[PDB]
Amino acid sequence: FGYWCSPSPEQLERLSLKQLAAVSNFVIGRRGYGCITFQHDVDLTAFTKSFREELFGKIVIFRSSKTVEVYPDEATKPMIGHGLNVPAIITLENVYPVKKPMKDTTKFAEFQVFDRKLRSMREMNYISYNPFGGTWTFKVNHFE
Repeated sequence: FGYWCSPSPEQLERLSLKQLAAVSNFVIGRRGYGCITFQHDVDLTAFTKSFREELFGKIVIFRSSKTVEVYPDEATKPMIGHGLNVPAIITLENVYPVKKPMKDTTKFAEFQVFDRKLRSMREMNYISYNPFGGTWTFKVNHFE
C-alpha cells in the first residue's frame, strides 16, 4: 500500500527489545502521501507482533483526504513523550485550497491566502508550502 519506514521492518526485527525502546532516526511514510521524521528516539516496543502490520496503515495512517493520523484509537494513544507520541516533522503531499481542490498555480493570490492559513496554524508549526505539488511541511510536538 506504499507504506515504508526506516529502519525498515526487517531491520527493526534485528534489534533487541531494549534497542527497540530507543530507536534513532525513525522515519515512516507512504509514497504519494507524505512522511513523518521523528525528532528524538522513539519506543517501538508496542509493535513487535509485526512492525509492518502494526505500523503500516494501522497505527500510522496517511489518508486520501491528505492528512495523517498516529494512534487512531484514543484509548491506546500513549502519554506525550511515550511511543510515537513525540516531536516530529511532517510533510503531506497534494494539499491544496478549495468545491474541488484548487490546483491552478497561475492563481497565486488564492494560493497566498491558503499559505497564510497554513502559516497561522497553532498546532502544526509551519515550515514550508509549495503550491507546485501542494507540499506542506510542518512540525508537531506530539500527536494529541
